[PDB]
Order: sequence, then C-alpha cells, then structure tokens
Amino acid sequence: EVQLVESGGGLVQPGGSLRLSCAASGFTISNADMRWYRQAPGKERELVALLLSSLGGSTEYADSVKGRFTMFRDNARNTVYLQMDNLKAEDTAVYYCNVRWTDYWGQGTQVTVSS
Amino acid sequence: EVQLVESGGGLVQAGGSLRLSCTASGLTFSSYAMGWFRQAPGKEREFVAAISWSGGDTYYEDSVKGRFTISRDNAANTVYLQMNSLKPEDTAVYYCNSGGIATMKLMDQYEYWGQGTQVTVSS
Amino acid sequence: DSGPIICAGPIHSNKSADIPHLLGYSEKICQIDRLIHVSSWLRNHSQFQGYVGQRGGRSQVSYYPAENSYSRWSGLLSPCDADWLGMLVVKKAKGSDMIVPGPSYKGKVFFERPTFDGYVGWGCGSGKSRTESGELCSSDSGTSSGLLPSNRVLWIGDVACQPMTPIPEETFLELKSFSQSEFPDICKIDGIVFNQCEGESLPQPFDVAWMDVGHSHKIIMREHKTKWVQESSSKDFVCYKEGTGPCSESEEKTCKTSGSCRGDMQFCKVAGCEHGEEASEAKCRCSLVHKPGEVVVSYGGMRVRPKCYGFSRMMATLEVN
Repeated sequence: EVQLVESGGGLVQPGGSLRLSCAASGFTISNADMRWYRQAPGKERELVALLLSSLGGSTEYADSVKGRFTMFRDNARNTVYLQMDNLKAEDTAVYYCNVRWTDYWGQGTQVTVSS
Repeated sequence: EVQLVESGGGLVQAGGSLRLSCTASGLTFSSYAMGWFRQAPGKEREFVAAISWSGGDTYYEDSVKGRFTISRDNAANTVYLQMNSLKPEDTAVYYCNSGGIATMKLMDQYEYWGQGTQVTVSS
Repeated sequence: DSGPIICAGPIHSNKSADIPHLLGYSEKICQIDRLIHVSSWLRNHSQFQGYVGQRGGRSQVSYYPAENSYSRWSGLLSPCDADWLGMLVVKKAKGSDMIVPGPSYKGKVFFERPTFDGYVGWGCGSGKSRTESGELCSSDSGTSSGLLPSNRVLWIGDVACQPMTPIPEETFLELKSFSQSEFPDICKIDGIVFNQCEGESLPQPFDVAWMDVGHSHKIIMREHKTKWVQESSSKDFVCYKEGTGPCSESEEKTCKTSGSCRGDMQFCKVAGCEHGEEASEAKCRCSLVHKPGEVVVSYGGMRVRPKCYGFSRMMATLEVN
C-alpha cells in the first residue's frame, strides 16, 4: 500500500512565504524520485520541482518557479517539503505530490496568492 | 578527429600512370562513401570521383571518366584512385574526403580537408 | 559512427522553410539522413521552429549506450526512421509515460525510447532544452539560433526496424505464454499489466531484448538466437543521381521496374542494369543500403520475423511478498 497525504496550503498575500508537506507511507523517499505538481484552474498540469534520488539527490525546478521555489527532503519524518518564496498571483493553484514513474498521487492542497 | 592523410603525388610525365592512396582513421571506413577532389592552380575545388561503401558504384567527372578508376580496400582503411593516361591539364592538388554517396558534387558541406597531394604533369 | 545512407549533413539557412512530403523512397531516405524527420516531428508536436541535425546529419545522433551494435550499420532504421517511412508512429509523450534514468539528458531537444506498448518521443519547445533529469524544458541561449546540431538528439536502445511478415494470433499467444513463463518475477512494464501481482515494488530500469511482432504489446525474451538474412528486395536498394541528390518518384520507378538503369552488380542481378554506353549522368543509379539484412528471431520454439528487434531500457515493477 502507498498513501501520500497533502497539507500546508492556505491564503497568503503576494510576496509571502509558505511551506508544504507530503508524508509518504509504505515506501521511503530516500530511494524514490519525487515530483511536485500544480494545476491552476482552467488549465492542465505541469512539473514544479523534482528531487531525483536516482541522480545523487539533486533538486531541480522549472524555469517559471526557479529562483523562488526550494525543495528538500529529510528521511527522519518521511516527509517532503516545498518552500515557496516571493509568490505571485500567477501561482494560485492546487499542488500535488507524485512519485516518479508511478501513478501514486496526492489529494492536493490549494495555495491562493492574492491581495 | 577524422584524420585522412593521403599520398601518391609526384611529377609524372605526359601519359604516365600514378596511384594515389588515402588512409582514413578515427571514422568508420566501411560505411562512408569516399570521393576524390581536385584543385587547379588559382581555382576552387572540383569533384573528380566517388565510390560507394561496397566499391561497386563509382562516378567520375565527364572529362576524366575515360581513364580514372577509384577502388577501395576496407582491410587497411585506404581509398585508391588510379590515374591512367595523364594530361598536362591534370596538374592539381588531390584531396581525399568522405560523406554521402549522392550528395557529393556540391562542395559546401565539406568541413576540413586533408593535407593533399600535389600532382603535376609536364608536357 | 556509421555513414550517411544517401545524402550528407544539411546546411540550413531559413529556419521557417517548409518541409515538403516527397513521395520517392530514396527521397525519404535522404530526408531521414538529414534528420528532416525529427525536425518535422518537433514542428508538428512540440511547437518547435527550425531544424535539428544541422551540419552533422544522422551520423552523429547520440545513443544510449554510446556503443551501439546497430548504429554502426547505417542501413538499419531507428524507430524515428521507421516513423518517417510509415511503418510505425512515434506518439507525443503524456504524463503517465516514464522517462528512463541514466542517459545524459542535459541539452537534448528530442529523445525517444521504445515502450512496452509503442514508441514515445519527448520534445522541447522552441528556444528551450531538456534539463539533466529529462523531465523539464528550460531556457537556453544555445538552442536559440533556430538551427541545432545533431548532438541535441538522443535515441535510446539498440533498435532495428524492418518490414514485417504478419503472424496470426495463435503464434502471438504462444509467444506471450513463453514470455510469461520466462519472466515470472515481473508484474508491470511501463504501466502495462503483466502477470497478476498482489505486491508491487518501485519501478526499476530494465535492459532486455524485445520484438515488435505487432499486437497489443511487445514480447521480451531472455534466450534467443537471431539470424540475419539478405533478400535483396526492392526495399534494400536506394537509387540516386550522379552528385546532386536522390531521384524522384518517376526515375526511381523507371529504374527499379523497367531495369534500364546502371548501378552495381547486386542490383544488376536483382533487377537489371543498363550497359553499353556510359554517358548516363541524367539517369539514376541504384545501390544496396549498408545493412546486414533483416533479422529472423528463433524464440519460443517456432521462429518469427519481427517488425523491430531491439535491446533498450524499459521500466519494470518487480514482485514482492
């Protein structure tokens, strides 16, 4: 079995800061590549941030969120985070936790950036 | 890093016969289709002969079809060019190159050239 | 690396030049040589403008691994080459498609791998390049001029596609039974349901020989003896002009049917050449592609001729208890 919980969303003014969380049960993130997703309303999904444990644990971000998004993982609490800084109104979406090369997905949290 | 250094030049007389060689290294000989090109003094390069990978298909320039014979030896990675019934107009530096069996006449895709062998024929 | 089959590397000038659809088989081979097919694929699918394989052609396309047995044979067709010839179709990647780890994905604009179902190709947009993971497109000044060298194209696996002789369903089900008896520890390949499994592990890379006899899914084998045979059919010959380029539909059909076009000896016995005079510059001439023939696989008892025989990297979910 594998269940990923999603939490940490909420309302925040532009230029704020917030941290997400994604618990993994049934498997360890120490040896599984993980991706963060987001689907803004009225449009499809796209990659946000990847922690490739198969490439030496290097983090990697999309060009639209590079320089504002930080992704890291600690194996003690079996959770993966996505620190978000300098959020603009364009980032209002629902964020998903997804394990690479498999269909295990998270329930999704809403992060709204507005005044 | 393709390094195809050729040899076979000289000062053969009118109506003589010389054989040129071109050893190709750093590149798969048996797959490339090689061709020979000339350069008259104070002039650009011209296509002279070509040969397919199997050595069965060759074409020449019309003015040199009557005598030349280009054959290849895959064992020691060399491409040859027999020079029969030479004429004083054949004085040129012969350059051995490779690439494509059909797209050969147009001398535009040819990066880099061999040192070349200077062949001069005296009347 | 292997040589160009017909035409040397392209020298492109206008990045918005339209790519025509020439009917000639030799013309299609010349287009395959210049990586016109990958450029057209990128244009059609990934919103890309310009050309790939600039000044390098098909000879220096990146492969994984670099040492490829079938790459050194120029005549052997990759899945993209088979796509340009109408044999198969390379689909656009979806979210569920898996990107195999291990290849160097930095800077690549196009890369395709043979999946357990079909063939999937990933492409980056104009003015963008794949990152090291292979999952993202990022801005890059290198791929900005609209003309890109052949080192930006990656092909995964030791693939060889060919004409296929159709086989019935009974043979395919016997081959599937042999495969499932020979791979009892695999539960999913690229998300396609293999033998029933109550316990799924994490996906792992998997290097295995496969064939594409052509049905719902491929057949993967561990033991097999592959023989190569030369038939010298009309597909094994490519006819070209003197030095300009490949011949058109009419000239190709004339030389390949009427048998009045000079060439090499193999073409002479297969079809018939022109003899006597030698001033035939306008007339086309035909030679045989540099391939070891077509692969006949002797697997699972009775032997079959596959559509594509390869040794690529796929994803497998191993059984756990």
